[PDB]
Parts: sequence; C-alpha cells; structure tokens
Amino acid sequence: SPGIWQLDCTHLEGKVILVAVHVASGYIEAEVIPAETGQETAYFLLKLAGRWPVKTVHTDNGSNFTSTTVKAACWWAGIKQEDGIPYNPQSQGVIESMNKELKKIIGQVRDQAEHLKTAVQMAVFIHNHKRKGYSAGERIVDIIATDIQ
Amino acid sequence: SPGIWQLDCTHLEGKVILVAVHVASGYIEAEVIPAETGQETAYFLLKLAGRWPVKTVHTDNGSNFTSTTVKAACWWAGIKQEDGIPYNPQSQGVIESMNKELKKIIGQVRDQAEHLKTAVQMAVFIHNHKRKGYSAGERIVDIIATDIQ
Ligand SMILES: O=C(O)c1c(CN2C(=O)Cc3cc(Cl)ccc32)ccc2c1OCCO2
Ligand SMILES: O=C(O)c1c(CN2C(=O)Cc3cc(Cl)ccc32)ccc2c1OCCO2
Ligand SMILES: O=C(O)c1c(CN2C(=O)Cc3cc(Cl)ccc32)ccc2c1OCCO2
Ligand SMILES: O=C(O)c1c(CN2C(=O)Cc3cc(Cl)ccc32)ccc2c1OCCO2
Ligand SMILES: O=C(O)c1c(CN2C(=O)Cc3cc(Cl)ccc32)ccc2c1OCCO2
Ligand SMILES: O=C(O)c1c(CN2C(=O)Cc3cc(Cl)ccc32)ccc2c1OCCO2
Repeated sequence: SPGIWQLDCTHLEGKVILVAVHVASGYIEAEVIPAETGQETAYFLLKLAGRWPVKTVHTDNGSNFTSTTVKAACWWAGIKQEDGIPYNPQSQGVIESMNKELKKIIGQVRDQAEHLKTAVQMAVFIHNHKRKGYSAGERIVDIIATDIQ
Repeated sequence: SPGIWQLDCTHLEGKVILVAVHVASGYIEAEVIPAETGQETAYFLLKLAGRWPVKTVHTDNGSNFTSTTVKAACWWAGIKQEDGIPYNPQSQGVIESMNKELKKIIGQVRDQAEHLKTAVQMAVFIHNHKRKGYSAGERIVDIIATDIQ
C-alpha cells in the first residue's frame, strides 16, 4: 500500500499535465510538459522515485506501459511497473474527478501567474495542503512512517 | 526543526544546480537551471513547499534573500524566509562538503544519461536512498511524522 502510485495525464491550454497520485493518501506531484512521450514520463518517474519510496506505479496508458525508456527508468529506480486498468471499475471515475478538481484549482489561481507551469505547482500546493481532518501531505507522511516506525 | 530547509546553489558543466536540503535529515531535492535568478529560485521554492511542509528556508545568498519574486513566493507559500549565514561557523564546510559529494555522485552516473538534468535526478535518488542504518528519505518522513503525531 504505502509504495503505490497512479500516473494520470490531462490536457489544458494545449499542453499536457502529467500527475502522479499516491493512491492511499491522495497526495500528488505534477508537471507541465509539451506532450506525453516515453522520455518525459521516464524523467518524471525518476524525479518522483528520488523523492518518495515508489514501489509500484500503475501506468496511465499502454504507450507508457510499453515504452522502453519508461521500462528502463522503472528498472533503474527499482519500480514495479503495472497497468492502470480500473480492475475496480470505479477507478476511471475517480481519475476523471481528480482531473476536474485539479483543473478547478488551476482556474482559481490561473490569474496569479503568467505561465501555466506555475499555476499547476500552485494547484499541487493547494491540493496537498487542503484539509478534509488531515491533509494529503499529512496522510502520506503518516502512511509511510508507519511502514516500519 | 522539521520545517527547516537550506537552499544551496552549485555549478557544473556551465549550468547551475539548485539544491534544497532538509537540515535535520539531509534529504534533498535538486534541479538544473541555466542561471540562478529570482524567478527560478521562486519557482523551485513553490515546487518544494507543495511537496513537503516548508516552514523556514535559509536562503543561499543575499540576492535571493532580497529578490522580490522570491519574497512573493515565500509569502504565497507561507514560508519564513531567513538568511543562510553560518552563525554556527561549521555550516560553511558542511555546504561545500555536500556539493563535492553531490558532484561525486553525478560523476558516478554521468555516463548513463545524455542530459545533465537526468544525472542530477539520479544523484538525488542515490543520495536520498543511501543508508548511513537509516536513509535520508527514511529520516525526513520519521521527523515530520513524529511532529504530526
Ligand atoms: O479531490 C480529488 O478528487 C482529488 C484526489 C482524490 N484522491 C484521493 O484522496 C485518493 C485518490 C486515489 C486516486 Cl487513484 C485518485 C484520486 C484520489 C486526489 C488528488 C487530487 C484531487 O483533486 C484535485 C487535485 O488532485
Ligand atoms: O509568471 C510566472 O509564471 C512565474 C512567476 C510569477 N510570480 C512572481 O513573480 C511571484 C510569484 C509567486 C508565486 Cl507563489 C507564483 C508566481 C509568482 C515566478 C517564477 C516563475 C514563473 O514562471 C515560471 C518559472 O518561474
Ligand atoms: O501542512 C500540511 O498539510 C503538510 C503536512 C502536515 N504536517 C505534518 O503532519 C507534519 C508537519 C510539520 C510541520 Cl513543521 C508543518 C506541517 C506538518 C505534512 C506534509 C506535507 C504537508 O503539506 C505539504 C505537503 O507535505
Ligand atoms: O554527504 C553529504 O555531505 C550530504 C549531506 C549531509 N547533510 C546531512 O546529513 C544533514 C545536512 C544539513 C545541511 Cl545544511 C547540509 C548537508 C547535510 C546532505 C545532502 C547531500 C550530501 O551529499 C550528497 C548530496 O546531498
Ligand atoms: O538522456 C537523457 O538524459 C534522458 C533520458 C535517458 N534515459 C533513457 O533513455 C532511459 C533512462 C533511464 C534513466 Cl533512470 C535515466 C535516463 C534514461 C530519459 C529521459 C530524459 C532524458 O533527458 C531529459 C529528460 O528526459
Ligand atoms: O527507500 C528509502 O530509503 C526511503 C524511505 C524508506 N522507507 C520507509 O521508512 C517506509 C518505506 C515504505 C516503503 Cl514501501 C519503501 C521504503 C520505505 C522513505 C522515504 C524515501 C525513501 O527513499 C526515497 C526518498 O523517500
């Protein structure tokens, strides 16, 4: 459980926002890229796995799942690469709802920055700090620290 | 002390590596930028503070300490911006030692990537996972989680 993350890709202003969600807490990291390519996904995962203990990643689509660059990064980083098929058929709805909420947050800060990438990082900040009550950031630290503490 | 971070800026291959260290654990995040400007430092801090609970940052120099773009990001993110003067005079050697170690790691992976930014993120991964027997990544989550609970 504490090592599991889900990748998610969404589009806004003709750019791509790649998101990784820590499935047990709802904590996220996100970046703006020009387009989702295996190389960008690989580098996003290498960043993520240097910062948090990423044991398993459910990939967002079959292109990333197949990408040899992605598989090379997963190998390098000790990550088990898995599919992101909604085996629980409520996973597709959860992912859609997350993107809608993320885009709502982005719209709430959009005017405070020139560049979309800045507004996305403001939106990561607001989501991870939001109380609902613990925040996502509190939950992920409690989850991982319990895992041997 | 669980919210305290130190910024640090080092140079390699004619590029700038900006580093934030979590003082109590030694955990780091790092990025490659063309040059240290207020805008890049501000954006780096906004990313950091969306991901970890950053209460105080000791800035790496007086230009960032003065930068109104940095001060605006610190206000936005709820960060107390402080100087990074080694009032504890060993603090100078500790920072240069960290840079030399980081550049050693980078040299150990440099050949496995075309682009410096990828080698820096590999180095972040290796440092944060290194056992010294707990890792930096383990220490920071234990520090912050003990603070929550
Ligand atoms: O409120 C949401 O819908 C939301 C969520 C909801 N969420 C959880 O709490 C757990 C979880 C697992 C997965 Cl697989 C996807 C989303 C979520 C996560 C991230 C977000 C969200 O909203 C916007 C920004 O990021
Ligand atoms: O206008 C922008 O998008 C931008 C900004 C804009 N801006 C400021 O000038 C002060 C500030 C605080 C915060 Cl919390 C967010 C954005 C900004 C800062 C750094 C950047 C930016 O672009 C991307 C890289 O660095
Ligand atoms: O402030 C939060 O909601 C938060 C927290 C909350 N919190 C803790 O549980 C421990 C802690 C220490 C400090 Cl000194 C400030 C806030 C927190 C932890 C990690 C985060 C957070 O938000 C950013 C993502 O990581
Ligand atoms: O071994 C080191 O010197 C080292 C350190 C040492 N370190 C700690 O453990 C605590 C600490 C506080 C501060 Cl203010 C600076 C460095 C460190 C941190 C990060 C690194 C390091 O080397 C590799 C890259 O990151
Ligand atoms: O050659 C690079 O530096 C690079 C790479 C190189 N590379 C692979 O092709 C597979 C791989 C695994 C890992 Cl663990 C690190 C780098 C690479 C991937 C993504 C990138 C890169 O550069 C920019 C960001 O995206
Ligand atoms: O693997 C580590 O050394 C590590 C850890 C170590 N560890 C824990 O304390 C709990 C845990 C759960 C899992 Cl499932 C894997 C590793 C760890 C935590 C955070 C990190 C780590 O390294 C990456 C940065 O964040």
